[PDB]
Amino acid sequence: GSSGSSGNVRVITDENWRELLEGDWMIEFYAPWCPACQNLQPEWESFAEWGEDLEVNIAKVDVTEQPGLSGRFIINALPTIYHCKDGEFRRYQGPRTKKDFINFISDKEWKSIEPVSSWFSGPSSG
Repeated sequence: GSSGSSGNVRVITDENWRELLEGDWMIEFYAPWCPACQNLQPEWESFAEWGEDLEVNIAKVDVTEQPGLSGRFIINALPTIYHCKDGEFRRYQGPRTKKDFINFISDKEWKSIEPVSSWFSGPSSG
């Protein structure tokens, strides 16, 4: 299952999300109609390069084909990167540059970042 390696960047869907609740996962909400995104497009690709190398998965979400995910996180500003470590989500606070990224991972700088506690998807009480 998913043995082969297809594109360093994984494509998370309204169902794959679950996976994000396992191990480390780097997500980045981008948009095709958004200019800034076009600039990150490359910055992200270059990152995913050493991603798996530093023991960190990298995925990408589409705010045009995935209307659900967009809400599951309530993304208003873009682009926007989210660090998911064993369920613990942490908003990215950097220039979003290949270099920076590395540290954020290797230097686990994420530790010095306040996570988010607004995820209750799954066990619904109704």
